[PDB]
Order: sequence, then structure tokens, then C-alpha cells
Amino acid sequence: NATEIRASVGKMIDGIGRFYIQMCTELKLSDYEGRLIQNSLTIERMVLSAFDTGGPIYRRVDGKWRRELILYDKEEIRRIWRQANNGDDATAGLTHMMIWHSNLNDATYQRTRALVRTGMDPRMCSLMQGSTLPRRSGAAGAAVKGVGTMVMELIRMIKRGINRRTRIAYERMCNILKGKFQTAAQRTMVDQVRESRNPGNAEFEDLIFLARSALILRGSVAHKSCLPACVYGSAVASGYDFEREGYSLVGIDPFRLLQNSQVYSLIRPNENPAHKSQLVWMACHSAAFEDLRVSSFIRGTKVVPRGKLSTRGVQIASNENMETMESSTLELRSRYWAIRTRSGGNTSSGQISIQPTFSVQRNLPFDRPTIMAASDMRTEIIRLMESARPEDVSFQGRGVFELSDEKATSPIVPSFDMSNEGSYFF
Repeated sequence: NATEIRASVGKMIDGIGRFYIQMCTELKLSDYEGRLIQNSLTIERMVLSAFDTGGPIYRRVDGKWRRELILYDKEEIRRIWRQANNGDDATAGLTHMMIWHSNLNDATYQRTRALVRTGMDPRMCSLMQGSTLPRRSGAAGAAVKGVGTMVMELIRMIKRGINRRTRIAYERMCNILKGKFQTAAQRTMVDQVRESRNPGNAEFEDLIFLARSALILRGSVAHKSCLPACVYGSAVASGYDFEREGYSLVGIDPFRLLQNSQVYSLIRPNENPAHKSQLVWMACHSAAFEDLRVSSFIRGTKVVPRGKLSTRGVQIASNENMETMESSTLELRSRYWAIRTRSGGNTSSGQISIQPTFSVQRNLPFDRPTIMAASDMRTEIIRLMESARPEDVSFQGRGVFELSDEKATSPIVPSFDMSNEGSYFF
């Protein structure tokens, strides 16, 4: 059903576009100045703030870039927003930029200070997908969250409490949690946790376990390709009428859109442009915890690790100066594309006999034992954990698609026998 899903999300994309265009028309920015991921960001945040203000706005004068510090009627912003969405709220829309920010933050920064202070191992990076993502995020906003993300929450919710309506949260927060797991025990052990009203260190210690189980027996976490407002604004302005032509966040749509985007970015004096583009590109698909090998494969070019990356962050701090500041054109094109997945990969009182109702060749079942016959769920997992090898192939048969292959017709299988450059962005 490509009607609602493909076109309703198109309508949410149109809103962001239209709005970005309106908002650019207010600031009286130029074309080059509306394509500046910097300014786009500021605008996006102005809005999410107002629906839950001012910001840094960079201008282009003969030669050099001028930063303007401006403020807007928090309500005016809310007004212009609905105007674009037909006077609707389009929470989806705000939530969308709510993620674009997330996915950018999960790649620009490493959130160790918080994991440890929670009592999670800093090496649990690949499980903190969407830790920055405000709770206000929607229902399809949390689905993007990593297993580890959920744990940091409950643990704090629990840690301060164990140190009214708050209950329905906890159970649900676990149900979601549990819905991340895709194996018997995993699933069952989550329940054993959700049993305690005042879950103390008993739970505190157990979920942390399950956190680590996901490092091996991963869960289902959705990835959403959420591009900057400018990209959608520019697209809308170019005629693309997504609600009519359909759009996706996990298909070929987002890559294709980025195949023509003209996004520019402010770049500090000693920073590497190629390195800058990489960053943004990884935020456009939630590839901050992906295997660098595959990221580079699909990317088309080296996807260098965070440490070796030359850049501190895309936003410009009030500290810096404009004199020594210039801007480059971000390389967001990719070689192939791939279905952004959700899956993490993987490798009595009852009846005892069957009463036959039809005449067919059928082995008739009965439980030989029970008839003639007259522990720690951790263990289960630890035992599963074990048989697991890092070489264990996932998404068997799934491949990569050419950018011409609009339909999911012909898949391509990558062979990594190659002089790679690592697998852990962090």
C-alpha cells in the first residue's frame, strides 16, 4: 500500500519544504545563503523550540561571511509553520527534524560522559542510537532508538526513584525495549525485569546485562534517512511535489534526493572539506554506528573513522570568529543505496495428542513421554551469546542497489575481501 504511507509522508515532507522556503523569504536570504546547512539548522531549531526564539544566521558579503544573531516571535514561527502545513500541526514534521538533528548528533559526538555516569560501559556506543532525541519525539520517533538508548533512561528514571502515573511509562518503556529484542530469552527476560514496582539494583544490574546481549544478539532498530530542512525546501521549490509523487525515509527516495542537493557548509580554516561532507552524509542516513566497510562501500569513497576525522562540529560556536572562516560544497552523493533496515540479524495444561478430522496420509502426533510417563534466563542468553561468531553472515541474500534501480528489482552483493580501513566509526 503505496498510497497512505508513501504519499502521507510526502505531505509531511512538503510541509518542511514550503516552511523552509517561507522562512528563508523572511530572513531575506539568498539562494546560496539558503543552502547553507548552517542557516538551515538554526531555522530548524527555532521551530522545534517554539513548538516545545532566535539563533545564529550567517550572511554573505563581498568576500567574507557575516554571522547575525537574530530573534523571532516564538509564535510568529508557530504561525508560519502551520501556514505551510495547512494549519495542521504535523507533529511528524517537527519530529522529522527532531531526528535529523538526532542522527547528526549521534555521528558528530560520542556520549561517554553520560553512559558511565549512568553505569553503562562506554564501549556500548553502537546501542545509543537516539540518546539525544527528546522524549517529545513521536511513536515512530522512538522506533529509531537503540537498545542501549532505552536502558540509559529507565536506569535514570529508576536510579533517582529507587534512590504516580510514572508507572505506565516504565512498563511501556520496557515493552518497546522488549520489542527491540528478536529472540525468545531476550524477549522473556525483559518481562522478568518489568515485574518489579520498585525495581532496584536487581533490575539495574540485569538490564545492563541485556544491554550487552544486544552487542551480540542485536535487536530491531529502524533507521530513518532524515535530510536537513534546506534539502527539502530546495526540492519543494524545484517543483517536486512529494505528496503527489510519493517519498520514503528508508527507500531510494532519500538517496535520490541527495543526488542533486546543492548543500553548502561553513568550514573552519584547518578543516578538511572531504571530511566535512563525510560527517553530514553519515547523519543523513543514521550510519554513525554502521560498519565503516559497508558505509564506504555504498558511499563510493573512503568513510574515515571518527578519530581520523578532521572536524569538531558542523555548528559554529559564538567563540569563533568569522574573519578566518570560509565555506565548502558538501559532497552528499553516494555510489549505491540500500534498504535502511530495522532488523539486527540472527543465526503443561495443553494438548498431547491430535484427534483426526480428515482422511489423509498423516503421522498422527502424540507426546510419547508425558503420556506413558504414568533457571536463570541469563544462562539462556549467555549460551546463545557464545555460539555467535562475528563472522556470522546477516541479511542473507540482501544487497545494494544501483541508483538507477528505482524498483527494488536487482540486488548486488558486496564482497569485502579488500584493503579496508576499520569497522568501528568510534
